[PDB]
Amino acid sequence: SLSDKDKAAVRALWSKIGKSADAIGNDALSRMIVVYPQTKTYFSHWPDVTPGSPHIKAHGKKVMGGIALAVSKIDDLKTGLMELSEQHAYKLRVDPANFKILNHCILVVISTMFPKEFTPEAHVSLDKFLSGVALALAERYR
Amino acid sequence: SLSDKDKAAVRALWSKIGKSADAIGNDALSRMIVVYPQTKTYFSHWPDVTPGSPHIKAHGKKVMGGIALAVSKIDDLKTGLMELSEQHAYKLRVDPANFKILNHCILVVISTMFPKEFTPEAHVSLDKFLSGVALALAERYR
Amino acid sequence: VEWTDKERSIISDIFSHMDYDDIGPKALSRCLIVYPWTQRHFSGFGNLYNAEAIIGNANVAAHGIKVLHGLDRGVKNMDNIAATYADLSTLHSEKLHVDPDNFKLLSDCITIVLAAKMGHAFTAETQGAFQKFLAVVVSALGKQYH
Amino acid sequence: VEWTDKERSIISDIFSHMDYDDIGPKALSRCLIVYPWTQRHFSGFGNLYNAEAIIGNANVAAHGIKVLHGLDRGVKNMDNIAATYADLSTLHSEKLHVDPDNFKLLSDCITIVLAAKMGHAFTAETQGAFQKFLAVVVSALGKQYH
Ligand code: HEM
Ligand code: HEM
Ligand code: HEM
Ligand code: HEM
Repeated sequence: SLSDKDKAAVRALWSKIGKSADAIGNDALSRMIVVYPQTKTYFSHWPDVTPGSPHIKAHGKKVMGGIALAVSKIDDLKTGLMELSEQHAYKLRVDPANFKILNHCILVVISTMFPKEFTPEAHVSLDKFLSGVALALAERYR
Repeated sequence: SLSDKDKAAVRALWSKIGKSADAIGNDALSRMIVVYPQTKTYFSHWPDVTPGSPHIKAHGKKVMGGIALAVSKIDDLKTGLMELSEQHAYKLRVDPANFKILNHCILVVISTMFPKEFTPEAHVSLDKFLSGVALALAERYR
Repeated sequence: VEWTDKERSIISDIFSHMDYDDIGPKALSRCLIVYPWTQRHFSGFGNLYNAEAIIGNANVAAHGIKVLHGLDRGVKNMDNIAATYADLSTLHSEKLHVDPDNFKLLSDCITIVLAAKMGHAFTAETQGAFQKFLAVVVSALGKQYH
Repeated sequence: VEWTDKERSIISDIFSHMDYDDIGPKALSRCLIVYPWTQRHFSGFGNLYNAEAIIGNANVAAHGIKVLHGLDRGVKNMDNIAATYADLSTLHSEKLHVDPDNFKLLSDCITIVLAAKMGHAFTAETQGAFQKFLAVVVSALGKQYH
């Protein structure tokens, strides 16, 4: 659960890097199937499931904005994300265990981009939120 | 979030099975430490780390009473077990990934002793439960 | 991987009494309920929308036995499970596409089932050696995910 | 495990440039802080409830240098890791009562702090080899655990 501190902490950093929210996702989405090339199972219908390609990069945007929507509705990611929950749970039935991996590559990519803003303090807060974003996604899975 | 139905299912199950909680608790830790020896780190205070030791059974009891209280607080798991969060996090400094471990365990023990009660239906809605249980307990960590 | 002898009797034993047509359907059917994302592939098996429509799916019955037997070889190839499962893995990876996290989720459904069938016979002991065999197959099961 | 040359080189590169004196302290600092339960064995290194307490503590900085430098040995013993760390594994297990999962937590934080160090040179492929390493080594620190 994200305290207040957190909301601020998070929110107050989204501020900084929201402009790079596009590029951040194509890079996090790339580091996902490089180091963890078994998450490529869901993407297997994309001829170019390879680092920073048309699909992978284009998708990058509609996942980071997905992280945008979340960051806004942080006070209620379950209500705010519920539509995604249908999406990943009743459509592209994505094993929840994979969201951790993605987060993981989203922290790393933001470090390598904003090594000064992404502090430990914005680490624990961002981390909590990320887990936050995962559970909501796993709202209607089962 | 526990569905209304999940709530009703956790309550049934612990109706038929709360009878024998200490037996469960005991066989549960017994299994955690023997099948996950990376957990004896927290029980190091003791000499007594024998599967079914005396010190290991009082604690079994100690461990399900919190369960019993979880069912009793199944509307708010966060709030309800706040105290138990305080001990584990900062007194005990229990790595939270050890929650998922005693949970598969309690569910294995639960499966040994009550095969008729543990339907898949009972099984699912109780996984959903202790997982939130596990998450309620990570509240005071950071 | 290493392997005690008592890991070998218990494991060997566990396939002597194991009801294959009992627990087989009882564990995949149990997989797709506690972890319904696992129905991601079996989509052609028929009706699976609600719980007993899964316990009421004969195909999962069938296949669940398949699965069960699929750990046969491993019992034979204990010191060569990966080399032995290499092509199973590769199949589930390139043809099937199954997310390898699910492998590990069926195991806990196989475990658990056996657990109510053996009752006071599925000791810590046996759970230890039982898990410490499925957690090797799965591995191998994943080893060819490139 | 089995390494390719690129993975050989990559761990050659990274570890040759490592400013252990920065990264070292930090990666323990950020882990203490983002993973407070790992402050189980650092308690008497001073007070640690605050950001400034940790980052500004020398019993951790100079401690994070140990750990990092402990990585040294694996880069040179590139195929003997498990063998090599079995005294690091036995120690941390039967001498300090550490939770092996805490290895990957710290490993993890070693990648965030390093990745903030290296930035774009640190591609996915770069990440891949470094987390392979720590994974390899981490499995080597969790062996003596019984
Ligand atoms: C941070 C966590 C995640 C967020 C915010 C997220 C969000 C989204 C969004 C917004 C879409 C919409 C696609 C569209 O508009 O066409 C989508 C699709 C998708 N998601 Fe994710 N997702 C997350 C994690 C994952 C993970 C971990 C996987 C599997 C490894 C995954 C698999 C997919 C797939 C396969 C699609 C289909 C996109 C396409 O076909 O173009 N998602 N996700
Ligand atoms: C599964 C959910 C759990 C519940 C409901 C639970 C509940 C409790 C309760 C009620 C106590 C009593 C505190 C006291 O007055 O001594 C306790 C203590 C303790 N718990 Fe937990 N616990 C859980 C999981 C765990 C796990 C997985 C571990 C180990 C990884 C753990 C480690 C401990 C330790 C070390 C103590 C103190 C025992 C002593 O020092 O004598 N707990 N727990
Ligand atoms: C203990 C691990 C597993 C074993 C022993 C196993 C066994 C098998 C075997 C022997 C086959 C037949 C393939 C062939 O020879 O053509 C099969 C097929 C298949 N498996 Fe697995 N499996 C395992 C894990 C999984 C899991 C966890 C899933 C789902 C998440 C899965 C999904 C499938 C699917 C969709 C098929 C296709 C059926 C067919 O073409 O016959 N497998 N499995
Ligand atoms: C990447 C994984 C790790 C490596 C390579 C590593 C390596 C080392 C090394 C080389 C030492 C020096 C021995 C000494 O000072 O006596 C050490 C000591 C120690 N480490 Fe680790 N370590 C790791 C993870 C951890 C973790 C996760 C913790 C706890 C959260 C931890 C806690 C300690 C403690 C308490 C000492 C003993 C210091 C003393 O006796 O004064 N280490 N470690």
